[PDB]
Amino acid sequence: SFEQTLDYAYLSDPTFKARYDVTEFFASSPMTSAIGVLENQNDYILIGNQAPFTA
Amino acid sequence: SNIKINDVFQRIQYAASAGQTQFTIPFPFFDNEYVLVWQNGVQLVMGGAPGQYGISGAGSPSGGLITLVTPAALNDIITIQGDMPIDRTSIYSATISNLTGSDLNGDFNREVVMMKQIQTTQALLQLQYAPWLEVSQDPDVTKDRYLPLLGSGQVWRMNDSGTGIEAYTIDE
Amino acid sequence: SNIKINDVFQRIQYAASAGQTQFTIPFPFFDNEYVLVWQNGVQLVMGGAPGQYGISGAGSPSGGLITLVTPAALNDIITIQGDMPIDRTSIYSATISNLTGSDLNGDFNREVVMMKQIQTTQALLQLQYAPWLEVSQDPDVTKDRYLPLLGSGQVWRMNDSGTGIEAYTIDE
Amino acid sequence: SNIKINDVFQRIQYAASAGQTQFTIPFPFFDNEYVLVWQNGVQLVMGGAPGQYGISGAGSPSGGLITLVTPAALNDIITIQGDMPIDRTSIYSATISNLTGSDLNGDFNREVVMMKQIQTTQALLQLQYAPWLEVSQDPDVTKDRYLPLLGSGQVWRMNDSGTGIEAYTIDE
Amino acid sequence: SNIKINDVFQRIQYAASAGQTQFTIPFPFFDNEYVLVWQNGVQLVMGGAPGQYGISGAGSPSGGLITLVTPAALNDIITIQGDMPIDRTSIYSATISNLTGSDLNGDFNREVVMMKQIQTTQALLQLQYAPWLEVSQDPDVTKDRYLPLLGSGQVWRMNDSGTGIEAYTIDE
Amino acid sequence: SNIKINDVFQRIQYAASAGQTQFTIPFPFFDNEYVLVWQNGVQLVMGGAPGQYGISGAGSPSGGLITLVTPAALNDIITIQGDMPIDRTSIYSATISNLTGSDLNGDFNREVVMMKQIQTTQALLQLQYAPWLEVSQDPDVTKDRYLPLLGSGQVWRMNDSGTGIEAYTIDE
Amino acid sequence: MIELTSAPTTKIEIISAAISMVGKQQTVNTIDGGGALAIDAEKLYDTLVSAELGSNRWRFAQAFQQISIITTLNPTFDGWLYECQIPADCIMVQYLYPNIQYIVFGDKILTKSNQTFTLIYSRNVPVSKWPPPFSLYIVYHLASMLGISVTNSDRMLARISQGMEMWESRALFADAQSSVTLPFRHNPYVDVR
Repeated sequence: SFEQTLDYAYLSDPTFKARYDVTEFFASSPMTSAIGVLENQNDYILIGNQAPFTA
Repeated sequence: SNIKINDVFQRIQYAASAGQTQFTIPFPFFDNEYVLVWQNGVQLVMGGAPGQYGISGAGSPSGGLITLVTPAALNDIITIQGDMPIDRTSIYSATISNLTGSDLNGDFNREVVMMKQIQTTQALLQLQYAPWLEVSQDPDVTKDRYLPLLGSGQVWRMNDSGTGIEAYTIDE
Repeated sequence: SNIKINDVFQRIQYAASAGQTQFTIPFPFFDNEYVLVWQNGVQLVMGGAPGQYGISGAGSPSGGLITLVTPAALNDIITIQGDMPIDRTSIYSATISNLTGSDLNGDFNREVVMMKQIQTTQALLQLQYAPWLEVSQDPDVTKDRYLPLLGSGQVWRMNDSGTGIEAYTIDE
Repeated sequence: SNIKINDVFQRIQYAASAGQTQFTIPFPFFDNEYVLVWQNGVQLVMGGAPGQYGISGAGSPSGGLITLVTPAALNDIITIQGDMPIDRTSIYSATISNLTGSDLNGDFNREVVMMKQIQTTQALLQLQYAPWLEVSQDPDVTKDRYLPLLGSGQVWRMNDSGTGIEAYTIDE
Repeated sequence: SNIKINDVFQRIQYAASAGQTQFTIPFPFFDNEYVLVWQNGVQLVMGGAPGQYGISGAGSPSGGLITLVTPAALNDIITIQGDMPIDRTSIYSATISNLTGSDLNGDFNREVVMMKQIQTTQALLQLQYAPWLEVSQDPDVTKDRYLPLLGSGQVWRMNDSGTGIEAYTIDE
Repeated sequence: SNIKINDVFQRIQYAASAGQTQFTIPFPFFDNEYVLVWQNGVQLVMGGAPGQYGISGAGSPSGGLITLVTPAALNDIITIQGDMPIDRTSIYSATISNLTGSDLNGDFNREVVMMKQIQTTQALLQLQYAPWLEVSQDPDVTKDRYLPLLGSGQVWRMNDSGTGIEAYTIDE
Repeated sequence: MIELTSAPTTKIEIISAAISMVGKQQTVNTIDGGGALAIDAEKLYDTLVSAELGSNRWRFAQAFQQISIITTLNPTFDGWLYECQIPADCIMVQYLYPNIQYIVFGDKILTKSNQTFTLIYSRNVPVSKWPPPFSLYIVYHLASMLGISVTNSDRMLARISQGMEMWESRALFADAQSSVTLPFRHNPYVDVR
């Protein structure tokens, strides 16, 4: 089962140096906010949480 | 380090010695395809066959080298000119572009070389009035500047009224 | 401003078909006022009245479209040219804290378009010596380069000494 | 360089009043050495000796001033032109460093001024076909564009076949 | 570093794509000098000159990288092998001193890697009888395992008595 | 305090001079019984009788000395090899073992020497494919690796299908 | 196989060694976040190396190439006839082959003949081509400049100075001693005969 949202979420470029904060879009319901991800080849999604998660 | 631009024209011409194959490219360039080579007014092709040339030094801050496959004859004229497309196809993203000093250096270097190639053509290959001449300071006045197309056996001649340059037939 | 600038001449000319009204602009432009339209050598005015034109596609990387109010006659010559001013009126703060992709792309792109407009004029509308000719590689030598003003009924002619171009009167 | 660059030609010419010493520079410039001054076709030098001039206003948006040491005679022609070498005016570190908007403004303003100087010569001091004329839109067709070198007493004349411009000797 | 040593062969080989420069090192290594690189059977050298390579990832569990200076041609064979000399990498005092788990981890990890390099050569590059074959279980019986030196034009052939392998000249 | 391991093989071979008795053991060893000596392919016995040898230097960090009882003849071949057993019979207790730097040094030294003896056999006495050859990187593919037992008058020959090596009778 | 060198092979390894000499830890993969020491080391590295290789005949930095007559350029003094282009990578002109009359004038080489001329000159070469003594000399010299630019410590400058000058002489000896000393090109009391 799933309840909580990620504490941190970023999009990054192939060099893994850019940081585009998207924590609110991932946390919000689909009808309130959304964001396009993995726009180009070798792009990244960086996600972090205070506690470990397995799904 | 910056590339060699100041007072370095993007064109050079040589008078070869008998048997010479190596000719310096004295100006920076970014890609082998953006360098044009002529020999006695005939444009050459990059390759390994006789009559062709090899090239090195792309991306070098100072220039490179042209190596003819066939050794040149005495007083062959070798012309080398930089000719880069004036465009911009690598751009920054709106969201995930990390600005770097290398990025800024690359973009400014690209535009300075483009601008130098334009000014090289203007300074060495084009005609102009002397800067102190009393030409009309209004560009809309085209009396001394606009030219007509020349038909066969025609020269440019200011008309009898001094209002414009027109084509003028002169027989041979 | 987050667009690419392709390598396209900033001038296009068409021979209209019978009743044609839509003419494509293949080059990028940023503002409708920075495009000049001629029909048979007469500059048109942007508007909705007959004898005028409407324009769309500003800011698009692939250019836009010119729509004549009055359909063109067969073989009417339509000329479209980009004529952006060369200046910079939007600048950054001294200690900017937010530099957006559009602003940085915009500054680089607009200078590329300006240089392309200069180069389009000098490649399609101006005279030049062939790049391989033995012109003096010192720009201070103006023998072949500096022109005098032409009086009524005069042509440009290299003087007898071969030291400079002077105005020569012809009455034939 | 936190100024704005206006769209002003980088050349101005005056006919002097009796005893005039001060002449306005309407275009921006950044260094005193990069502004050329002629008086009746003779270039002047900066200084305080008679026959020289002083200059002020570098870095300003406009409104610079040229002050002749010797007052000009009536109808003396004073020409003021900007001439700044094309070069990079900044250097950015590859490692993480600081960036300011003053750095970006200085780079883009300098490059806009350099482009304006090229375009000022093109618009005011050079020859071109009218934009609406039916020149070949392929630059490889050099019939109307490429010129030959002129020998003594020769003019540019389109040949009888209408295939290119050739040097033509003119007699009585 | 306190890393875990995974069970990975200390050799990897690739067939390069067109223009490929980056190749992954899937096995751990501790020093750049202890990783050998071949390209089409020719050993390369670390550096920045053309024909050389750069390496990163020392001390990491895996995921090192080899970057060729010159992009590889299609189907170039790249071989990467670990070669670390067998040696003590630690020294302990006889008098009462300090000990850390970092010291022990460094010793045991490097000895495991050294053993894996020996076993990688044994498994991938050497010949052996199938483990289930009925070979003599006493190593002093050298009939099947001891080889003689080969002279010119000779092969290894078990003699007619079935007592040992001897060099045999092939009449050809 | 460490022993000589790096780039020091655990095998040496000499060509004796006439009347020589002293032959250096250039590698460390721990026990006299773990050193093997051959003279012209015949293994010698430690002792004092003629045809036997004496040995010294066990436990030395750098090696020892072999002293033949009978002086050697010219160009006799003396081979010395380290052949320590691969085992571990002295271990730490679970309750009353005081860990010492001498204990750790002793244990690592034994395993390093064992490993060097294995690598000496692999490097100097065994066959292998060149590290850059395109052998299968999967050890389960035994085509080039597994060998069959040779019967009388048989050689190893890759079969006609290129799927495995099989014994192949060749008449003498 | 060939043993790989443990001496520095890249300019980043030279820079990071110089940064460690003045006291700071530095890995090659985090050089971009090295702070003021990395800022100055990167800025000063190219200037120092080019000046060093451009001021002395180092054997490993030598090169040669044919030079080219430039058209329409005519000297009008001392009998010189042609102006020749110096190669793009040339950092210090050393001499010309064959032994003919020439001078370096401005950024050109003036000659009196139109035969084929080859220039011997110094050039920048990558670190992997450097002799190890030269690399350590550059590390000391660069660290010395980091002492002035960053540390602002007179004590550090005094400590570095001894090693910098010692390794300059040792690097010069190691480079020079590998080959015979060449004779003079001009020997007037013999040539006149």
